[PDB]
Amino acid sequence: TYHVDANDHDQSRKSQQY
Repeated sequence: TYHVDANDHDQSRKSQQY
């Protein structure tokens, strides 16, 4: 399963996908 980390990189670490 591929997650897309576009805005989550420095403020938080929890990848997801709508």
